[PDB]
Parts: sequence; structure tokens; C-alpha cells
Amino acid sequence: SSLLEKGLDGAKKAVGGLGKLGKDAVEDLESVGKGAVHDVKDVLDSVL
Repeated sequence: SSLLEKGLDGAKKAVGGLGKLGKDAVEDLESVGKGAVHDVKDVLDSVL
């Protein structure tokens, strides 16, 4: 019972299967938290 055997196996199936036909979400999920970081970095430059 390894975490890598259940963790990677869970991704390639739930993520690999859902992320594929659901990849369209990943796009809208790529600018979320991933875009919130760089989003503040752009505004922070004006604050300084």
C-alpha cells in the first residue's frame, strides 16, 4: 500500500480521464489560482 501507487494511479484515471474530456476546465482552471499569483505581481509593481 504505497502512496505513489495510489496517488499516481488516481490521477492518470480520474485526472487523465476527466482532465481529457474535462481538459476544457483545466484551461479555466489554469488562470485561476495559477493566474492569481502573477495577477497580483502585475498590480504589485504599481504599488511600489
